[PDB]
Amino acid sequence: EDTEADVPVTYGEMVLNGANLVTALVMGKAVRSLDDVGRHLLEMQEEQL
Amino acid sequence: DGTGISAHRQLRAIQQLARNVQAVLGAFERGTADQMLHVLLEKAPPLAL
Amino acid sequence: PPGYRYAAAMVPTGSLLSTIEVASHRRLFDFFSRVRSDANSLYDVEFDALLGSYCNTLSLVRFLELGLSVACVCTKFPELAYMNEGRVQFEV
Repeated sequence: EDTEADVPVTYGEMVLNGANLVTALVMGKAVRSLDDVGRHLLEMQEEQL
Repeated sequence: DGTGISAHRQLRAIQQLARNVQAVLGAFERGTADQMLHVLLEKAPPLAL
Repeated sequence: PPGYRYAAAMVPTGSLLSTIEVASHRRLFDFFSRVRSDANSLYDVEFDALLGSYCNTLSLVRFLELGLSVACVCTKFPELAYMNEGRVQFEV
């Protein structure tokens, strides 16, 4: 049917920099999305979901 | 308590209800389409007869 | 399970005011190590990870989302537990 297909170009991505890097050096346990997992728990602490 | 654990532990129990109530409310429209087939099968005779 | 975490000691909590021979009393400590000028295991870094939060989604399906609701005549009573014997007459 078709000979062309749009395929994404950017290949990653994971960034250990930020507050995630502190948990790696200090705690030895590190969640990949902890930059914003700790964010959403604070608004889920507030009003109905 | 007044701690942050107490505000967090409610969400483990409150969202436990919200996942659990949807099962029971979701069960009933299944039970409509369930009990409709069991009556229609007892109404319906096969083709060749 | 590593010992005292080296990245924590890189930014100290509060400074000590007394330097004493440490190896005199050991058993007032919990975990202890003697480091000759720079030891070999001081540069160890290990960690673990949790990757992803994946859940099911309960398919909330109304009965009118289905089209077997053609073959039904659905009217709801506010009270059916008070009815004993209902019936409908048919005339042809």
